[PDB]
Amino acid sequence: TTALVCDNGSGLVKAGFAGDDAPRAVFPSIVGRPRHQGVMVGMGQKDSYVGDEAQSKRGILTLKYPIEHGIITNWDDMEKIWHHTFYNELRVAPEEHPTLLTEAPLNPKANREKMTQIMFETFNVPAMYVAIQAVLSLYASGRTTGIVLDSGDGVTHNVPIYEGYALPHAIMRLDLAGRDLTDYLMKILTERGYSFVTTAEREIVRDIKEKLCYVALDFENEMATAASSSSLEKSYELPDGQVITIGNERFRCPETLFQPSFIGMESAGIHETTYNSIMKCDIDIRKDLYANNVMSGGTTMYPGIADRMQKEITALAPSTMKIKIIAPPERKYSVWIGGSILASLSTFQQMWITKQEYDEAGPSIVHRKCF
Amino acid sequence: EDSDRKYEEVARKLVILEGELERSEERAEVAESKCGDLEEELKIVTNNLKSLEAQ
Amino acid sequence: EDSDRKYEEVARKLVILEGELERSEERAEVAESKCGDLEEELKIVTNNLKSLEAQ
Amino acid sequence: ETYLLEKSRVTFQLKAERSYHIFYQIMSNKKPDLIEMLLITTNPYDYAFVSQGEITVPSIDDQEELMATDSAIDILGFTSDERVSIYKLTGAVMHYGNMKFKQKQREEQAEPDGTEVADKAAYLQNLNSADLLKALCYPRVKVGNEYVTKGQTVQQVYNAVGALAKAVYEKMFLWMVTRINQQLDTKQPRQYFIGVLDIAGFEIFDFNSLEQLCINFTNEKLQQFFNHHMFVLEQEEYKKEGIEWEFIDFGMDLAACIEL
Ligand SMILES: Nc1ncnc2c1ncn2[C@@H]1O[C@H](COP(=O)(O)OP(=O)(O)O)[C@@H](O)[C@H]1O
Repeated sequence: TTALVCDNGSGLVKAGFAGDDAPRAVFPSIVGRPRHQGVMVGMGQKDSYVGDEAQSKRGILTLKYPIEHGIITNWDDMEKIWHHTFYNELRVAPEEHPTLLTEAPLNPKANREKMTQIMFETFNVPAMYVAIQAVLSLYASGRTTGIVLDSGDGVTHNVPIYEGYALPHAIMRLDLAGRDLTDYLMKILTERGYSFVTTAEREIVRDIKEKLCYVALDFENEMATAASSSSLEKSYELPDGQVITIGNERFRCPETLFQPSFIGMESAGIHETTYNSIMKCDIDIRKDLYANNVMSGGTTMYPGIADRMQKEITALAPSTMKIKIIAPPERKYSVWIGGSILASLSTFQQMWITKQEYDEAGPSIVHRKCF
Repeated sequence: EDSDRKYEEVARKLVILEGELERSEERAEVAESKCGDLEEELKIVTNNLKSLEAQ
Repeated sequence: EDSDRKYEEVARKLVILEGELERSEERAEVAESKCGDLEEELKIVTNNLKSLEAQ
Repeated sequence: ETYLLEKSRVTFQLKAERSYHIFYQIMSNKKPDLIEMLLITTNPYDYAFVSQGEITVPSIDDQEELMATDSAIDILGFTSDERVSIYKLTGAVMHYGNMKFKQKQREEQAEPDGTEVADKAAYLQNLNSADLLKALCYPRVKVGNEYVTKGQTVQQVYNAVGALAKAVYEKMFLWMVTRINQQLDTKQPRQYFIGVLDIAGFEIFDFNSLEQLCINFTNEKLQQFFNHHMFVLEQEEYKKEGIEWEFIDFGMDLAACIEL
């Protein structure tokens, strides 16, 4: 029968059926709980909203992403998320549906293990499987080589793949992603007098980021420009009027990805980790990797990021190498798309982990090549 | 690249300019609906006051 | 040249939809100020209505 | 009933054959009213969808067949606009072949070069041409509760327009069959019918291909069907004959070739 494809991620859960063309249901992966007491009896307010319901009730809740950096921390909220997904976003009995799950590379093995265990016990699926987000993102782009730079909301990894082989020793995980950019924007928005501190208005700041920010092809020139003119200022209306304006911030915020020092991190910028991951790979395959820098994830959706990225990684690589950056216009869902593609295969229909097999071998089976 | 990003920037400016000029006519026409119904009730209340002006 | 031609095109778009937002906004806001005027006038006539309703 | 109408003919055929009749029929100039109206020329080698095999056949000309099938239409429940629509749709099917696309220099995204044939095909359906080519090379899919615009490479766009022509042609076929069976019914309350069914036989050649395999598979299914039917009838007759023989089902030997 049909297989389910749930790509948890941070920030956004996106689920759907295998073989489809886009995830049917997409909603924020948050759980909210009221923080006042409530006085109208008979209102029968439930105790914890979830997803878009919580995103709408923001004003009186306290939101808590149950995934911090690709890792699951609050398992009960994660189970709530999954249950709500299956029973309200898809209206499907999970007992008769093999499900595909994704996770970043270099994660605590206990995370993936407990994931499998809960899947088989609570929801009682017939089978399941856990895949690496970057592999799926490559599947969705019709490639079979090239490095992929996924950057979701919590984590950011490069996975150089060549001819269908993955070179694990060159995988580069980095814990700077959309949530960190949101926080840095919250911080630098203070220097204009705007103060957002609540877990609700963090979402407001996230929207401001998704709408007004962009990468600057040359940081110093854009800084000097915004200093001289005012053609960069754009306004924005909060949920209660009181329009605000931001200038420098629009490109100072996403610049972090190239200068992580802005938030005190010590690692090297996105372009640098990419080039390093290339150089760690064998010399015979470096030209193709140069030519196939795939991108995915919502954080790679800033206006201008591909051009700046090409500029930098060109400055780093030799001159006689052709740099190209595959940035599709729907790359936000590339992981889910690739997951659907893979789950829809038939040469894949014998890689699942059957519930019988799990009962036989216990959750330790996941790390085994039933991967 | 200059021409490229320039046209891309101004195209985004155009798409937002459209995203606002669309409901430009909307908040124009709601104003006119208000004018109309307000003049209507104006006439109604002017008739009623005059009818009550009798004695 | 292609992007420059379409860039001047979308620049025509810029100027026209900008000016259009401007004068649609002006028309709207003057009509709505007039509407609030007629609103307080309706309030006046309703005051008169009640004073007459005092028989 | 029409069943398993072949699809790939409309855009591909091997060297030793051609596309369906109607195309070359219109190419035959017994009435240049269409040739002018459908904006097509007379040389079939000008249209790639139909020009990959043998165009003119040394058995029958296509001129007479034009008015033959025209009358065949007329005597049935067809209006005139219906027929001009059929002709325009066939002409657009023919036109799609010449739509050209070129990769952008800084990407793999496809884009159009000349809107000429685009203009022709779009006018032939009374819808904007720029909009058509845009919605070919910039589709968008419903994700969650909004839309995102997928990307397209040239090859992808060619496959898209091929599937488009194929689908519109097969839909034309199925609905004209619908209209035919709509004009021919008699309103008496009816019951159990009879089945008259022809089909392409087990046609094997010196150089097989996809369609040949599909036809052979259909015939496999039919052979197993009637094998099992003869099995049940013939065998299960002899229950009364105080003896049974060949206790296995008879369709269960074609199953080996079907499952494969
Ligand atoms: N248009 C945009 N510009 C910049 N950042 C965006 C945009 N849209 C979404 N994002 C960021 O990307 C994140 C979504 O990425 P996603 O692929 O959902 O991550 P995950 O794979 O962890 O679910 C959001 O948290 C948001 O901050």
